[PDB]
Amino acid sequence: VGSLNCIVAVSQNMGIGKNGDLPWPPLRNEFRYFQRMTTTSSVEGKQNLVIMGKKTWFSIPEKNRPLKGRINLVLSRELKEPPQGAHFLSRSLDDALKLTEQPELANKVDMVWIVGGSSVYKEAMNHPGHLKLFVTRIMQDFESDTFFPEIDLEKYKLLPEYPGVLSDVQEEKGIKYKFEVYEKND
Ligand SMILES: NC(=O)C1=CN([C@@H]2O[C@H](COP(=O)(O)OP(=O)(O)OC[C@H]3O[C@@H](n4cnc5c(N)ncnc54)[C@H](OP(=O)(O)O)[C@@H]3O)[C@@H](O)[C@H]2O)C=CC1
Ligand SMILES: CN(Cc1coc2nc(N)nc(N)c12)c1ccc(C(=O)N[C@@H](CCC(=O)O)C(=O)O)cc1
Repeated sequence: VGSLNCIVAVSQNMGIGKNGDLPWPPLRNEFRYFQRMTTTSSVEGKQNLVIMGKKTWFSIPEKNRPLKGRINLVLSRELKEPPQGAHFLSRSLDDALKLTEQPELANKVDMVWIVGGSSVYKEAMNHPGHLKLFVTRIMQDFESDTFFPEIDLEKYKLLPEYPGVLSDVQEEKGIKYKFEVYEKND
């Protein structure tokens, strides 16, 4: 209905995951920021939809599943029904966005958030239209097995600031990271 956005936390070597989990120790305010951005709707009586791939879903502790206050959609071609806790299942990202325009959800969803994995990001990314990427830069290297695709600076502009997103360097468990927002329209 509203805006299509991606949200990712990536290490300096572009890593987003390792053996089913994050490559760094848990960062509690990085998690807090993920939840405040995905859960806040810009219009009353609306909710945000969060789209993820099957291993992203299973990477979330079972006790926080489904993500609360959000419409949880799982992307999968192998699954027959949404996994336990999930609200929706689609076989592709267009089917997922085609569903948004179904009276079902059409008067219900403000913003649409893509939360992972790389294949989903790679795809939302080349998709046409207005897109924003919310990138948390974890400023160090971490052994990964899964990476974020390359941001094309000829298409995405790094914004100088964005309301509700801290512009300075954060630090936790001794890891420094900073929050960035990029925008596209093509
Ligand atoms: N740090 C961060 O910001 C993030 C970290 N992570 C971490 O990264 C990893 C998850 O990674 P990734 O491996 O990339 O996993 P995904 O979560 O993207 O899983 C891939 C599965 O999802 C389904 N799928 C994905 N894209 C599509 C599509 N376009 N159409 C239909 N089905 C699709 C397929 O399921 P099937 O095989 O069933 O068809 C595919 O096997 C974990 O390590 C997780 O903890 C994850 C996201 C964000
Ligand atoms: C592997 N993922 C992806 C993920 C982790 O961190 C991120 N950070 C950003 N910026 N982007 C992402 N896409 C993620 C996730 C794992 C677990 C939860 C999770 O438990 N979320 C609770 C967190 C609540 C809390 O931590 O207190 C929630 O309500 O969102 C979310 C995402």
